[PDB]
Amino acid sequence: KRVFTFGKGRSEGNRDGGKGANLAEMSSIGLSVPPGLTISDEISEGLDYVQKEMSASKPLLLSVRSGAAIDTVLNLGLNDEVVKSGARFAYDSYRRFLDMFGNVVMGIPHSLFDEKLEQMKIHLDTDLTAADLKDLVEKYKNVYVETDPKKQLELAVNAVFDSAVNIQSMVFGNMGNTSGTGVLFTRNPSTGEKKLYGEFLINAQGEDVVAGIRTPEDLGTMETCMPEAYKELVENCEILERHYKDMMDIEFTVQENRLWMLQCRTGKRTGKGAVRIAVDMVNEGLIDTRTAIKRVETQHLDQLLHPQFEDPSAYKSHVVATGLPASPGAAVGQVCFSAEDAETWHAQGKSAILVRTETSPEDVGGMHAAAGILTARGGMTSHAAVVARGWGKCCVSGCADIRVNDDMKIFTIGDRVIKEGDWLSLNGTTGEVILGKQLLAPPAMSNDLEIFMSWADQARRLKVMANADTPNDALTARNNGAQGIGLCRTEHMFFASDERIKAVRKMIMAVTPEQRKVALDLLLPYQRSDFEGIFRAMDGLPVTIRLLDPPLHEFLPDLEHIVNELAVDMSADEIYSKIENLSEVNPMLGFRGCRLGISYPELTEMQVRAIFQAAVSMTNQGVTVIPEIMVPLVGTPQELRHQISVIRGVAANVFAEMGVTLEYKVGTMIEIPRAALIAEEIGKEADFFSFGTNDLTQMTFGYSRDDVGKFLQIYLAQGILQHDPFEVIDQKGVGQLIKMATEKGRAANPSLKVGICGEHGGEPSSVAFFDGVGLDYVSCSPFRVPIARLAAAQVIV
Amino acid sequence: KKRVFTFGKGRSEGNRDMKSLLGGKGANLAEMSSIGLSVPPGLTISTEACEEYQQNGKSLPPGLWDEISEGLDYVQKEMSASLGDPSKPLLLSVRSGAAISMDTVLNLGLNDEVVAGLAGKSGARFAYDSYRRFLDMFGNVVMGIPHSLFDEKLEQMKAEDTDLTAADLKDLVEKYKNVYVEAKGEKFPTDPKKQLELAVNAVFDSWDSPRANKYRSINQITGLKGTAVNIQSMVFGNMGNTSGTGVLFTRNPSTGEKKLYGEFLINAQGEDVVAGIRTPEDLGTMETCMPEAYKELVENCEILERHYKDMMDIEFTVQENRLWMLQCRTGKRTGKGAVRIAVDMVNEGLIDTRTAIKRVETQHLDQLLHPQFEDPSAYKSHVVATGLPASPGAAVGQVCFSAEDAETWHAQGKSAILVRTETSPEDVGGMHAAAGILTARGGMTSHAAVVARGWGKCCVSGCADIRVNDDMKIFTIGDRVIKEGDWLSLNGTTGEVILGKQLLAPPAMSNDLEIFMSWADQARRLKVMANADTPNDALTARNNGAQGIGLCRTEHMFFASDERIKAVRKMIMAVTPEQRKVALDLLLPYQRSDFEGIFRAMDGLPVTIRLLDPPLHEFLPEGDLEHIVNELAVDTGMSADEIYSKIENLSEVNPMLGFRGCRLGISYPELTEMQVRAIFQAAVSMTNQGVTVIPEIMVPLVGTPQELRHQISVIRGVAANVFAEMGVTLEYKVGTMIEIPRAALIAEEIGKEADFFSFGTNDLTQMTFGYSRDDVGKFLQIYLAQGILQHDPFEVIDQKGVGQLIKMATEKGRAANPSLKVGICGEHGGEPSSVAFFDGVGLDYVSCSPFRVPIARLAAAQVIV
Ligand SMILES: [Mg+2]
Ligand SMILES: [Mg+2]
Repeated sequence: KRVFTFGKGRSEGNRDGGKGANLAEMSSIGLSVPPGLTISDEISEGLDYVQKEMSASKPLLLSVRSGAAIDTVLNLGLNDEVVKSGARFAYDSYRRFLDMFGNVVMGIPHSLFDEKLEQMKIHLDTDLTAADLKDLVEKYKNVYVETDPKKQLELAVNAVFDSAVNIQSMVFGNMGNTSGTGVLFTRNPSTGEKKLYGEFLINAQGEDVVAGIRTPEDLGTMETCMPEAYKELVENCEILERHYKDMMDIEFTVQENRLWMLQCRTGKRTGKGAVRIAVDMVNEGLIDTRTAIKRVETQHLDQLLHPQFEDPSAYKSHVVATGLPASPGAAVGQVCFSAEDAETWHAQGKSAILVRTETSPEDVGGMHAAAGILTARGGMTSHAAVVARGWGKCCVSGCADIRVNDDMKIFTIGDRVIKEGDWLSLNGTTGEVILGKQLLAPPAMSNDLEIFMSWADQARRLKVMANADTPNDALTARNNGAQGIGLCRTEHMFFASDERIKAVRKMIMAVTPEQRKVALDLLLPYQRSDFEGIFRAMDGLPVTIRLLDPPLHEFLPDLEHIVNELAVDMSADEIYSKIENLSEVNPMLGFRGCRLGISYPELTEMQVRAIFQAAVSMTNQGVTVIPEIMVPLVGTPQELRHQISVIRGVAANVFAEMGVTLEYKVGTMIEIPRAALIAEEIGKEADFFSFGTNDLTQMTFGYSRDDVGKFLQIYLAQGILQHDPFEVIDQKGVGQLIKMATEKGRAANPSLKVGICGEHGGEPSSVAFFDGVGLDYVSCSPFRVPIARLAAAQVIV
Repeated sequence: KKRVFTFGKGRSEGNRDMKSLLGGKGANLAEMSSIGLSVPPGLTISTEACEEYQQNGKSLPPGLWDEISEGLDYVQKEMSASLGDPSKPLLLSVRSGAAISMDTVLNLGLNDEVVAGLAGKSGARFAYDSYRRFLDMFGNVVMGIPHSLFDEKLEQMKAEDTDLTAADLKDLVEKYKNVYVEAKGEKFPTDPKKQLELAVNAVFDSWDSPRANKYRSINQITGLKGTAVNIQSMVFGNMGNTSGTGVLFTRNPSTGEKKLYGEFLINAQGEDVVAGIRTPEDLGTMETCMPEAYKELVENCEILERHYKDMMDIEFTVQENRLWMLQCRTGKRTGKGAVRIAVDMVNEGLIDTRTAIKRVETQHLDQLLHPQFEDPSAYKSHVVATGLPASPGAAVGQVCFSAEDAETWHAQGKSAILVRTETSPEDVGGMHAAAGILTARGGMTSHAAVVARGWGKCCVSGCADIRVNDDMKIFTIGDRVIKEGDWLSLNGTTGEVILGKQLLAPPAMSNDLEIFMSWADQARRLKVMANADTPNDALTARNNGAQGIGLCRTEHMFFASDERIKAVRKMIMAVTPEQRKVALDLLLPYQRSDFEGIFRAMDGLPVTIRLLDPPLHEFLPEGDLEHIVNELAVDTGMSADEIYSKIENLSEVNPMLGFRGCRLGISYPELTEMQVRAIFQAAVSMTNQGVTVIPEIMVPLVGTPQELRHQISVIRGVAANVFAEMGVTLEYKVGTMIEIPRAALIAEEIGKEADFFSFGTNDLTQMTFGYSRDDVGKFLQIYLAQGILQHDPFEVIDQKGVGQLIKMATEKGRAANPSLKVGICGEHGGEPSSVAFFDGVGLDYVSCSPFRVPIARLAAAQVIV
């Protein structure tokens, strides 16, 4: 009921205390596990089983060990009548029984005992005679005042149970040279090499190996001096790996050439090791590909996709702040306070860590040139984070304990000042901000990562598309495994040059239809060109381009300076009147999305023309183009229907003008709650849906993605929210709308395709949800594609 | 009888149940004749005849004309006139008619012989003009000659219309008759019988024509044989002494007095009174001149009301002492006349109360809820501009250009019309004191419109053709200058801006309105609560029939004085918890006081108070950032740097989705503690004064159960402290707004922890559509014009989308908490079409602003009966 025994060949419990379950199963596979008991009078009944199995209860020294699902007293049960095996060994164990019994159970500090040993000593403990231990025994006895086995255990069990319990027979590693204790991993936890990786200490007690007082030996010397025990250890290691089907971290004790197994748990491993060990164990036939896909956590894969620091622990004393892990990866460079200086420094070969209070669309140039980005404000889904995550570039955002003073070209963290040019390192996986130039780990030249991902690719049901707005980004996406473009944000296709920025600002500020017509035609080349490069890069793959959904305030550059730059790039009155007419109290719910293409169909005409102008031109250059055109911010069937009418109108003109007719698809964003509520009406008129879970989450919760920081931390602290809904998909709420739209849209159009291009498309827990809803694909930024690929597979296998 | 059915005074071969055999019109003529009306005699050729005409090779079936002749003998006999006889001419109209919707030829039977007789009875010019028009219409509708070709003869003659003699028209007639030969090659038929025959054939031919079949095949009119032909005697009121035309309402359309109300002209045609060539007279002059005809008119009017059970608007003609009923439709009426007539017809036993509730339109009722102008038509010559009807009602006062001067003038007894380009929250004081508000910029949802509509105060907004110059104390409409102090009148129902001091209608001795509303109250299922934030407004609400307060917006409870605004700004600008505590203590008295006044006004009724949901930017001073920081330091005492830093920390990109609602009370529970304390301190204080207090505390902008749970914990904590301190324990309820889509998606979880739901369809609609309620105007007009939206979703509830969430939350919450009460306090609560929807969903009540309560009351009743 309460006590669970285990011994040679027998085992009441199984692997399904944390140790009690492992000791039981490890004992049932026939290994030399010292017999013992596992508490959940009964300890007496079990003590009879452990007694008979050991032929002692003929002294029987015991040990008590604590063990939870998620300290140890050794050599208990020894008195003067208890003390066959050797005097030095006995008195040594006795002296250790007094120290460990008094520190763990009684409560006397170990310092008071080390004082007596230091006073007695000689230069080494191994030089002490048996008589010296006798004197040390008496000295330890005097420390108590300054005996019954049954009571020793009672007080030992009560003490261990203060903060389940395990009592086991004693195997002695302190009998002499042919005895000891050791630890190992069955394979290298850093590199994954299939070679025993551990230590061993002759003539010492359990934790003396790792205690550090003495220096352990290498396993290679155990093979030389103790071949019988090492021969059985090798066999036992391959035994444990063969049973659990995984690399192991074990504890073992040798008692006069008699190998005893004590503890064994699954080995914690690095990203490199997780993959190499997974790949090898597959080649070895040990595990199938299903299990292998489970053995590499998304955090493992994430480590192998970006640069890493050699040893995070080795710089803990240099961390000056901790922010949000906006985009994973390590970065090292010199402090910089402006995007302009980043591009300049990068052009010269200097690595720049861009540090700012906040990034604007103007800084996209310098953000791409910086090795890493550090921002004081903004969340994980902020603009800087998405762009950084898409580039696989290190970013630490929301560093609240930093104040930037761009005028004085310095930033402070409390009372410390870090000046421009000082070397700074960022850890985008942990958010740590470290002073100085820290070590990077070397990239893996492993073909293993490629092989492993091919298993996940062949295993996943979901396709993984990419969110890329430029030809170069689209190429990177395909290199990372993207099966197409799920979202090309057309509004984000004018950041490159002053030429492009001037064109957009001409369109935004346009007042007369003559002014707008000039701008839309001036934009046509940029769209057709940029759209052209993507089609060929994704040759043979679907490309979903979305109509403009601009943040009007974002395209704007003192009020006079703003108006000044616009006139350079119309009359002062036209600009002042237009700035007044464009300002919105809540632009996130204002004049954007398809509301823009509907009010001004000439704008949608240019884009659609530029798309087919590029599609036909590239098809004529041998490219297989599979284009899709998607409408943003739809809430009614009329909105989509209205825009589709324009698309097909341009389709007729384009195909006839160029003498080539292409098949194309037309679809809609599902990022408005209403769109999902009447999705059966939209499904009839749409070829595909793509959930925009950024806006949808915002509309469902009423959370302004910009201003949510005012209270998200309080909501998280008080259990109101279990996650940032902008990071982890809300299954109860947002997910209900997703299921609704998916089921409704497919019931109306069985050939409907359904995807997700919101930021949750790249979040593992959300990917598993999308797979459950039965979505056809997910779409995420380029450097998140491999994560979604593995996530899309782990939920399947 | 078989194919030809005669009708007219004393004759009715058909009946009302023959809409498909006769025409729709042919069936009405048959019914009007049976109920005893003075119908000019005529005959209806059935649709069977048309079908036989189509199946007989586009020729009149045998034996049909002899029936048409027998029916002609009736009309001739009844009228003592004959086709073609100039001594006693008979002229016919020919109207087509099917069973439902799908041209007329007048004065058929007219030729050179007949016209001479018509000239002897009606006048030479009139006879030859009618002959002219007949040639045109008959030549076009029956012969196929376009009117465009006839206008050539007239233009050519006029070269060598109302300024043309009769001798000229007799010649112009000759030109028209030549158009027959010069176009169709054949001659104008002079025999009346031949004209009719041709007219009948042309009607049956018009049935199977293209465009005509396109209308049926496109729309898909199931099961239609053909058109009937309605041939009716013409009748003239310009035939001398004993003739005339008139119009009337069977009751006064302005007052509802049961008394014929109309005009009458002796020896004139219907269009003669419209053109205004002569001035009509009172029906009394008819009772004197033609006592018999008038006596017959009184009997016809009594038949009309008896048959139609309503007041009627008619056209009648007296031809030679014989009264003829030509037209009649339900008479339009004012609100005052709508109610009185409805009440009188109930007392009269002519209709029951169920019908009466359907007769008074919500728009009728609204006229009686605000001041009115005595006679709108009488000031058309003074209208200088028209804006948007932001808030209905009349207003009259002297022009003023600042909210400050409005309060001053009001305090002195002067009626002030506040004129501005735009109102800001600073102007609430003067806007409340102004008789009416006029703004040059802004839409129906603009600041002036929202605030004015809530007060039931007249407002005309968006008057784009006015420019206000408050410095020079003038505003202009083109070249006209309207100076400060000039008398101006506003019509917030029509948007009219009228110069001068116009007359107001006298107050009503309206016991009828009270009686009528008691019928609607006894009929409606929904309760109607009120949205009021002040004691007076809550008192106003109850006087207007409110059964309680469905929503008291606490954020709207500090516009009254500088003291209160200074207090709020101290809370907003608070940095340290010590600063905030000081501010909250300054607010506690104002909250407790107002809650006492509200509770006392609603003695015995439920009062739902909502926790703060403030627009932070709204409480900040207007003007340039420098002036704001200066004014805040004065009110707060903080340094210029502290204020600049705080304003920066308060700014939000999208405040409507930002740090507001319950997110504020959760982050700062001391705020919720102050409010809740003020509530129960007031509840007990009023309870000790004999007031029955039924308080409810509502949480705003809830999207999760934890948010509501968190705040309820605070409510119950303060309730215990207050009750213990004051030695009195009151029962209270705690509930939530359902104005976030997620709240409805997981409403089963929130229902377990809420006593009531109140749908906030303003935010809910906004979140559902993604429409910024402020900035939606950027594109709403285009969406409405292009059929994208059928309505402004902020005005009419979106049943497919927002309504789906309402049904969801209502059903989920009640399944989780059977004792849950469900209401609606969004602006749709006062919109008739939305009220009917809420009744269908099974909501328990609607809540709307005070002066909209009577509207929701009537609406809640009209959807039931
Ligand atoms: Mg979006
Ligand atoms: Mg609200």
